[PDB]
Amino acid sequence: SKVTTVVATPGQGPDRPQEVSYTDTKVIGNGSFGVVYQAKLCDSGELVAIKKVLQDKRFKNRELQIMRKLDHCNIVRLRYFFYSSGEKKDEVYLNLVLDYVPETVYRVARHYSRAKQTLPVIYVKLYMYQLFRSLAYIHSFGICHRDIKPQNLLLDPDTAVLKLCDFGSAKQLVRGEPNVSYICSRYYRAPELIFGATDYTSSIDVWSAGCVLAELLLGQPIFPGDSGVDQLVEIIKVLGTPTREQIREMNPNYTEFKFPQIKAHPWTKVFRPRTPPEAIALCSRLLEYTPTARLTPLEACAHSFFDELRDPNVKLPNGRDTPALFNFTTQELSSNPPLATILIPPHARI
Amino acid sequence: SKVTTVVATPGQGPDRPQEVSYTDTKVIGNGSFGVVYQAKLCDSGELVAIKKVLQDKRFKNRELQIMRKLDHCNIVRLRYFFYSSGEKKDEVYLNLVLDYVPETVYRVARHYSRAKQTLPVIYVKLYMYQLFRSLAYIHSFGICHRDIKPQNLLLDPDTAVLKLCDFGSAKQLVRGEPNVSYICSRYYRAPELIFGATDYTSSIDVWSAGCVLAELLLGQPIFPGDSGVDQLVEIIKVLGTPTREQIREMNPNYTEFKFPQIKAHPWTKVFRPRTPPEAIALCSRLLEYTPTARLTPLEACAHSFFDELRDPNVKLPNGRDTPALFNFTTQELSSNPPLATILIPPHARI
Ligand SMILES: CN(C)CCNS(=O)(=O)c1ccc(-c2cnc(N)c(C(=O)Nc3cccnc3)n2)cc1
Ligand SMILES: CN(C)CCNS(=O)(=O)c1ccc(-c2cnc(N)c(C(=O)Nc3cccnc3)n2)cc1
Repeated sequence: SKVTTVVATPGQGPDRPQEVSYTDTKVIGNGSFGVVYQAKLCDSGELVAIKKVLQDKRFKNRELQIMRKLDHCNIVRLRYFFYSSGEKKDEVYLNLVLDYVPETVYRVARHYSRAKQTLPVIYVKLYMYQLFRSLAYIHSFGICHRDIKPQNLLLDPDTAVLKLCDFGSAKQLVRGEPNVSYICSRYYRAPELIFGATDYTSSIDVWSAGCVLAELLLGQPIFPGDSGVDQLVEIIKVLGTPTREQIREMNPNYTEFKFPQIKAHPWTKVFRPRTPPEAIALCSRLLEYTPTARLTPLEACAHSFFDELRDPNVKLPNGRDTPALFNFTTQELSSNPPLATILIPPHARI
Repeated sequence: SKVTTVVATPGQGPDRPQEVSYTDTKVIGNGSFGVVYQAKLCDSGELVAIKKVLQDKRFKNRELQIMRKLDHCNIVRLRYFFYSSGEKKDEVYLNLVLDYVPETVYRVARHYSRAKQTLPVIYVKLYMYQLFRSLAYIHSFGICHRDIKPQNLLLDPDTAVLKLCDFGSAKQLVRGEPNVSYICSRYYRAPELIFGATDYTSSIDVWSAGCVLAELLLGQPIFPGDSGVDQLVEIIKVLGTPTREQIREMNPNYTEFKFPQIKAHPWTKVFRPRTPPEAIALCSRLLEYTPTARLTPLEACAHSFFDELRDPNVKLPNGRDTPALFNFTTQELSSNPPLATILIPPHARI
């Protein structure tokens, strides 16, 4: 097969470029951003993803700068980066050599939905926990992903490892600095984003994660709608009409406009009868109008819904051990170090 | 079959209640708003649509108040209105008895798209012209539809009559009064809406109409995207990067935020080779960053793309005469009365 050799910079550590050789290059995705390839490293035979985006030399690539800082088991790792040609002349392309993870939460959920089944709760627990760890980690650096959705949640079917991907919308959120309200994908947008707030926090990712949890439990999106109005109607049907203070906490200059007076639908009535009560309690605490009232990612990890993952006898349905779940760092725990007493169970990491 | 008899108020004119009897009630639509039924009037056998929404005890229904003012050949007419008990116990439902039109632009476009064909240009001309007349009319009253999309464009397959429907998001726009930015459906949203402007005008409907025209010509949406960021990338790819003044005209709070520097894609290169040059010129004049630079609906009617509709020999492909096209009123011409010299062709005067 065709072998491509490049001089690429390691993603972490010292800027010491090395020759990287890869083969079996196939397109695995396309989008507004550019293209995503799968390749096999000639050396190790290990599969990698190559995200290729057009780069302007007027400014530094924001995604590259965020990726260079990150090293977590639930986040696709930046292995190398290099510059190349691709489809123009004077146009330079930035290439991100990342961990390759073969499946997505989107594809897995759709299999179950099409087969009229729900994903077993053990996988809902494993996937959601790993997502909350990835979020606790990036938020500890002040970084908000801003595009949390099932398509950006990669899965290894055999190990049950989940890796967050796509840092194309990610941004370090600084208090008092305004941010664009048009980030985040339909169905997963926090109500503050729908109301056009520019003063939002990292808690928008927590709302998005709650939408993913509810969807994995329901078999379909909890807040669908092709417009913000329809999305808000779906939110109001479950949460009840937001109070004037709740509206003020989301977007201050939107208190005058009115919505239909709907009484709060009991959360137990939202989900099928055999839904674990702890799964419902987690949703209600993630899916809050007031951004400051939502659980933080680290607190969501410590929630009772994830107690089975902390059991020394837990195994995957395929008989394998669960993946790494307790290798917390000081960085990851920084928002609330006492939580480590729940997070790292007695049997873990000796 | 089951016969329902109600005492309803006529949609226009004096409050002289009429006894309305209907049969063969079927659900034709379901949504965040409520239900839309199809029914057959007992005496004429004529089909009607019944839009059943919940009546808010606090205020008067905005959609009903707008519908009561409208009487146009390209707008679904409010024939009658009445109140009922409905599905939910002890609450009041408003029932809007409307003209029933059997097809939608959405369904027709999807039939051609699935068959790998494009809708013949004569229908693109007929549908778009009738949509621009409906918009010239509502805008003459200061009313903005705010949800222009192929699903809200009803069609009669035999007569080629188009009727605008769904006034659930419609609002009278008053200068200096702020409006919600979360109206309008994905793909059809004006860039000002994406940027979260609350000072937008009726020209948001003109942008939406341009998206419908481009889509009928392309066979697919022109600006797709599951997020505002992706939609903006698609807009920038065609229109080119917006200038700081263009950004200021859309939303002034967004002047500082930077987008990727893309040169404007020539409009002729976006559509298939045999696309009429006049169709492309119409798109470019509807799909402008600056809201005030977009053609008004009445000016869009007067565009050269619609010259074939003004031909005395024009016929539908099925051999029938084209539907009513030149019966302009003083109300609908009010924005620019001199345009009547183009709009009402010499043969229509005779
Ligand atoms: C079956 N066909 C259509 C190909 C496989 N498609 S898929 O949806 O199962 C899929 C797509 C992407 C990835 C994947 C793997 N590793 C990655 N690291 C990335 C990645 O970084 N994706 C990404 C997407 C958008 C923007 N930036 C990055 N994607 C895995 C499976
Ligand atoms: C799924 N199919 C087979 C059933 C519906 N047929 S359809 O989608 O082609 C369709 C839907 C609606 C209408 C129709 C007809 N007359 C109307 N007057 C309305 C109407 O007012 N619709 C509407 C929709 C949403 C909100 N408000 C009003 N709709 C016609 C065809």
